[PDB]
Amino acid sequence: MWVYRLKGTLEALDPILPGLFDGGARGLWEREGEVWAFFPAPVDLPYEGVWEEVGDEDWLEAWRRDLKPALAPPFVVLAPWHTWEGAEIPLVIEPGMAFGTGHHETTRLALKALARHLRPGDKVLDLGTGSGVLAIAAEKLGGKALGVDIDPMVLPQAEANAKRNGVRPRFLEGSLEAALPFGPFDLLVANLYAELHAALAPRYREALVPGGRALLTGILKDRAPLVREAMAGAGFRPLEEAAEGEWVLLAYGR
Amino acid sequence: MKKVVAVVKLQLPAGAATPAPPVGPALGQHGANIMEFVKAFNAATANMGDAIVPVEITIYADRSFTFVTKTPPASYLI
Ligand SMILES: Nc1ncnc2c1ncn2[C@@H]1O[C@H](CSCC[C@H](N)C(=O)O)[C@@H](O)[C@H]1O
Ligand SMILES: [Cl-]
Repeated sequence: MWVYRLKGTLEALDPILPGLFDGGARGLWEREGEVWAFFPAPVDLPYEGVWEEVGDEDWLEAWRRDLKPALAPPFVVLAPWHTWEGAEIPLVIEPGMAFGTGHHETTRLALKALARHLRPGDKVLDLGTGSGVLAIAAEKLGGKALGVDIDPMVLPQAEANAKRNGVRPRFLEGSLEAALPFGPFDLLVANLYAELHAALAPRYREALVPGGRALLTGILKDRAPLVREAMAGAGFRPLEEAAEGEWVLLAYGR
Repeated sequence: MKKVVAVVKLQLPAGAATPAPPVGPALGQHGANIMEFVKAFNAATANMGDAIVPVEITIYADRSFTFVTKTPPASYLI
């Protein structure tokens, strides 16, 4: 393939773009200060851009090569094409269009916290389930999971991921309110932002049986005081805190 | 937290996304699933004939992504 590089943005170069397509352009890419127009071959053009030959790289094999298993003991989060030879519990998650591939600190902190607190047979609420990864991990640990999300687009993705893992959590559209008729739960895990945890703290109390656990992450280190304050006001007892990079997980007893 | 690491702006012919450039390098740079985009974009634009489709791909910190397609550019339909 060849690229024709032009100075400017797509909005800024709008008027000349149909001429690039008429000339055989296969797609345009806005980069920093430039538009990159891709062609099978170069053509005589009136626009004063620059032609470069870019070869034909296997971008798919490159993507697979550079995506590695994500370790979160006792779990390992694997893409469908990955092999694994350790004693870790595998979680197969298709990297796709739902947050929760396993390639974030917060998802990993939550997986480790599930291992520490989940008793076999207990009911688990995964609030903000995304890819379904936490609900699926809960099932792998012998828990009975309900994954809920306000974003309806993620739920078919979570279902597909559960099938890849041979487990059967229940998935629902909605938030905490929608989950309440299915509880109370023994364990709540929620990877969400600090201000939402703070608002939800009284409702988290309602969602859990006495002796239950709330495992909260998605919290930037500097926003942790807000969540500690909220969970104190709502009657929770503090358990451990854990960190990875700028992110924290805060565990609470009901 | 769906922390955004990139917003990729492309213009592609309807139903003509491929894993070659631009989609390959553009999504590949940020570790996003190129083929998932190709499949999803082509399905979403399948009944648009030969229209040029502006698309914005929002790529998150864990390599997951979402996208939105826009209305054909002013020039085109103009
Ligand atoms: N008020 C709310 N109630 C339920 N889900 C919410 C919510 N606000 C945001 N969400 C969802 O919460 C998810 C957070 S991303 C976390 C995904 C996964 N549990 C993981 O740990 O990686 C997103 O999918 C988002 O749609
Ligand atoms: Cl390139």
